[PDB]
Amino acid sequence: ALNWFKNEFFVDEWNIADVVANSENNYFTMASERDVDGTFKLIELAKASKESLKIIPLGSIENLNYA
Amino acid sequence: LESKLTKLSEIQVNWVEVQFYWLDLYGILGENLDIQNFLPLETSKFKSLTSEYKMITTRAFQKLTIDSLKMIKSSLSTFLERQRRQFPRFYFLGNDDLLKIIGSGKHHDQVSKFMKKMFGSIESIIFFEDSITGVRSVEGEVLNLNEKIELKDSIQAQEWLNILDTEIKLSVFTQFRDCLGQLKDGTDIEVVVSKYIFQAILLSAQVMWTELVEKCLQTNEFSKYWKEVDMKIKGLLDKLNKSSDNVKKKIEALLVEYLHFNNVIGQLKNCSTKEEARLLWAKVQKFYQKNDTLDDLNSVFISQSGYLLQYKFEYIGIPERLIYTPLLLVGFATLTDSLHQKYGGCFFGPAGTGKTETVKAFGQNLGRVVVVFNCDDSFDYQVLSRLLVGITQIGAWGCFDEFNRLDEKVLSAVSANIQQIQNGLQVGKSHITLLEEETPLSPHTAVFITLNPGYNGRSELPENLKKSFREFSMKSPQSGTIAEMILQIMGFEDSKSLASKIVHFLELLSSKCSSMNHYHFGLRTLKGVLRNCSPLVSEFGEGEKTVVESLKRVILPSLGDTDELVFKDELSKIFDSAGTPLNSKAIVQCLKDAGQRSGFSMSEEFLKKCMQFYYMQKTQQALILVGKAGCGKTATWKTVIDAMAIFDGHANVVYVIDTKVLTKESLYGSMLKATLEWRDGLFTSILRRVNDDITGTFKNSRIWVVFDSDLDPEYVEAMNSVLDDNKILTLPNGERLPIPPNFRILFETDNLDHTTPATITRCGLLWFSTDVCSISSKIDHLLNKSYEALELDKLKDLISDSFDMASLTNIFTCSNDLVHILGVRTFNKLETAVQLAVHLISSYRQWFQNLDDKSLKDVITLLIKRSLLYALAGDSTGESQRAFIQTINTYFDSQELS
Amino acid sequence: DRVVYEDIPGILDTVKDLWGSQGVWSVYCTFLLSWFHALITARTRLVPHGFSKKYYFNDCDFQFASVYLENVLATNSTNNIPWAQVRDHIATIVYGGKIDEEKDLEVVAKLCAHVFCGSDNLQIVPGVRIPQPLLQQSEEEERARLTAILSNTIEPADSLSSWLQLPRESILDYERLQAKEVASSTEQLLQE
Ligand SMILES: Nc1ncnc2c1ncn2[C@@H]1O[C@H](COP(=O)(O)OP(=O)(O)OP(=O)(O)O)[C@@H](O)[C@H]1O
Ligand SMILES: Nc1ncnc2c1ncn2[C@@H]1O[C@H](COP(=O)(O)OP(=O)(O)O)[C@@H](O)[C@H]1O
Ligand SMILES: [Mg+2]
Repeated sequence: ALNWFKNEFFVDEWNIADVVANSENNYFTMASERDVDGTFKLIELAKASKESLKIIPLGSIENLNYA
Repeated sequence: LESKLTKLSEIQVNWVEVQFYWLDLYGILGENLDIQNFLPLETSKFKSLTSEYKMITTRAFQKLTIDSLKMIKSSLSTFLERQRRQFPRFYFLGNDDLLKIIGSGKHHDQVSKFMKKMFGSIESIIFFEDSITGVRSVEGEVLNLNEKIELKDSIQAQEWLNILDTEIKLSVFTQFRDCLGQLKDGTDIEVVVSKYIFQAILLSAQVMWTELVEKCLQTNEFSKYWKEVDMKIKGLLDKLNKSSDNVKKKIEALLVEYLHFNNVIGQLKNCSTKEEARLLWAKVQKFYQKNDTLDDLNSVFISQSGYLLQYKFEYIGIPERLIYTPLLLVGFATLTDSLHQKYGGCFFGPAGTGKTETVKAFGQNLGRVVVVFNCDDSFDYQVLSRLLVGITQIGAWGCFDEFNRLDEKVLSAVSANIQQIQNGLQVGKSHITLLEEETPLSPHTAVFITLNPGYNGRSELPENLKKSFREFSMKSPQSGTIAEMILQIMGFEDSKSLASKIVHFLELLSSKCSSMNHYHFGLRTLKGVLRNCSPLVSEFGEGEKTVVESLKRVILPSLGDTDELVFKDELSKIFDSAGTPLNSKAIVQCLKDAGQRSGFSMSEEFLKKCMQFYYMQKTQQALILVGKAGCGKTATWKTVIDAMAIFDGHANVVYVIDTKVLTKESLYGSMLKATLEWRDGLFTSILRRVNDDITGTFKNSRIWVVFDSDLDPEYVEAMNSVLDDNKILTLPNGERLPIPPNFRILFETDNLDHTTPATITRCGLLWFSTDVCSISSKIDHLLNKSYEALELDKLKDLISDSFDMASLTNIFTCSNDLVHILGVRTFNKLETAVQLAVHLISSYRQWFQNLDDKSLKDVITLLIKRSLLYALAGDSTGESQRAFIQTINTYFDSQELS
Repeated sequence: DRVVYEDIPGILDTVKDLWGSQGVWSVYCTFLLSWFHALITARTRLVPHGFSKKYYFNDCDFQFASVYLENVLATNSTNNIPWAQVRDHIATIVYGGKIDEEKDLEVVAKLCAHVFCGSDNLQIVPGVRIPQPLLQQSEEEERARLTAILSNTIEPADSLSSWLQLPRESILDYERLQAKEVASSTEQLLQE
């Protein structure tokens, strides 16, 4: 009964691939709670779109300069 | 001329240091050829320094040089980094040791002292008329190389070090091959165990065991091989009691392995069908061997649950083998699962459960020593990444112990480096780029982390880093199997019942005692009990008496008031009898002599505490002394140190360090971020000074380091690799300073509220439930000390007679009810009273030659009353002081004090 | 642009996602593995009853279980698949490594025994029945058959209770609390 509204009124849903492919913005911000990550989703999306990801974590000055 | 002698000694020490630095400079640039052309400006500076040193030497024969050498030491950093890149194992050495090893143009003897640092399980090198015959292990085992290697006079260190590194692997493989051939010929292992090194015998025995077990699995019979392995175990146990120390260690390790073999065969015999038998055989570790390999060193591979790992054939010596619990086997299985895709094996759980030792046992089963690092907040991104590029070039396995202690920013920053290392290992990349410097990647490298989650002052691993590791939980270890197998190794008659009683008694003590913050009775205390029971077999034998004595000496000193009564009741209930205690006449006499020379009085409780401390430290290396403030910890350990010096004759040096006074950068050290050199701290400086042994007396002297402050966790778990059985101090710069057996650490504190279980279990704790000295004895000792700090005998006698026990105790009990600001117990304030009264009497003695006895006694009593007032009620208001002077007037012919 | 990443709530949706992300026995084993991963991730949400605490199973566990399955299928090619060995390794090493307690190990072993039982008339859920593959089929035909039998499955309203084999009291309590929270929040939001 909770998701009946979503099932009946709305007849379309957007995933990460659609929101990446259907946005004018060149910058995307991704969020999740602790002890879970979606880096593999972005890696899979980049592989499917035939692009290259430069994974650069932050936290140190040398890595900031490289960034 | 004491000042002149001290100045001469300081000048001699400075000249010796300058001579050593100049010798290193001559070895690196002044002696070797084709080496000054690398850096021309540095060559010119070295030539100028050589000219200045020659002029100074001529002037001395008939500070500025040391300063110039220190200044040009910065210009040698690039050359040192290139030298480290030449031989990858030099990454475990500092700049000073690198200069020492590269300046050995023809002596070739300073290399041998560093083998423990570079290799891990090799102590010295055997030399024979300028030719290396073999390498010597730490545990005393002697390895003979396959062929002698001739040394050239103009050869460089790194080339012959590399050929020695390969020769060690070749020799170990040769010994394994002919040992395996001899066991295939049908001989027994009893004659082989006195002929070859331990590693070859172990590997050949494992290969033979898995081949015979697979042959038996081709049928459905298991009884004959089980009986044969049982007879072999009994024969090895018989041979254990009649062999030398090296053979004793080797036989003990082979007996551990054969006990594991018998356990696996017995588990396979109890199967009902063949499917579960095959599953159980696939779950355990197997040691197969290639039959058509043209390369010698890759002919042995390890199979477990369908995954294959390569044997490295690196020398490990005779390490302390571990008992193969089922949890250890499952940990080996998940480590092989993680390493099949070149990930990092990760172990998480409470402290004292066997994580780092499980990783080390896995490495030893894979035939390579595992270098262990102790992470800390000071391990920033550059240092940790330098350690990673150090361990990738060597190919040695890095086990980052206490991975939670890292700062979170470093934890997130090193994720890219760890992912790059994993991807290079998986894709077979020849080179990787870390720190903007392309470095080789040995295919044998791997990383492990062992973190202890859910602690105070510990960071949390981000998920993008946890996805590169594989967490495995070891919350519950198997103490029963470890205790049973170790007690069977030691030679106890009834191992099973005794081990079950030990484990049940430990759990009963854990579950039926007052739950205070330091009553931790897991696996470390059981291992300590067994290690303390090992020396007791000489004078107590293998039986119940040794076990109860070891349990007393290990557990009892860390108990309170009711807890020790509970422990005694449980010891009487669960064990058949309590043995007669040790005679201990010599140590008691030495302790009493030390106390007499130190002014203390030997009561029952203080002597009991001293004896407990002595018997605890006899096996345990690092101790924590816990008690109330002003309880007698310093007096206890100082008296025991003096007693040891009297009894054994070994000189004692004490290096008292206050932990919280100094910052960490001044305690352990700090990487100078300006141009990346290591500046020694204080504890590190002490450790390096005692390791190098310039004076030559530390070989026959004990060294005691006292951390006389609170146990701040940020200061204490920087030493987790020192407190445990690793006995190394893993510096940020890769320096692996070993802990000598005569290097003991004492912790002097008052509370354990903010400490962590990671350091309580590592040290034998000593608890002071109440004060060790009575009031009157303390007053008498303080009076004796004040008299020693200075007719006189009559004055001292009457002063001591004026301190009547009944009146003084009544005054001290009456002083407790007053309201005190800055609350101090009246036990602590007696020093002020004694010193003030003694000083007042000493000040007024100048007019005591012309006074009557009654007047003199009344004056001295008045001064004593005033001192007692101002040292007991000195921190109280006017009304309280008036009440107390009235009380002391009532409680003492004495002159009235208003 | 902002995107919030969360695990897919539906069990059938999770199976479809893991199937779209990816010998015929390898396809059968990875299908059973996707079902097992979806079931255990669905059971992870129920903290008081599904497990003892909050766990986190991600794609790495699925990848390792898939690699172990393909390694066992490749090496043990004599068509006598060691289902007990696969069950023990998956429930102890791969998916049971992160497990700290013992009851959670027991329930993971029970779930793996129900999923990887290795019987021809396998019934993982009361609706869907998966026959074992025959020896005369192609890989593309196998994938088409498994996709077709996945498409015809309909998710009942009590999938959080009936599919996971749990008593309805805990699921009713959890769904009631969640519905109460969301309904109270939307009642507060609707007024103004
Ligand atoms: N057996 C003893 N006989 C005589 N004096 C004693 C005895 N035991 C302790 N004392 C006295 O107790 C006083 C306080 O003890 P001590 O100096 O050992 O404290 P501590 O353990 O260093 O305390 P803290 O570090 O908390 O300040 C000392 O002046 C010492 O002389
Ligand atoms: N067979 C064994 N299995 C597990 N642990 C053992 C065994 N034998 C001895 N131990 C003890 O286990 C301890 C392992 O310490 P560990 O808990 O790994 O430290 P850390 O938590 O810092 O990694 C060692 O101090 C050792 O005394
Ligand atoms: Mg450790």
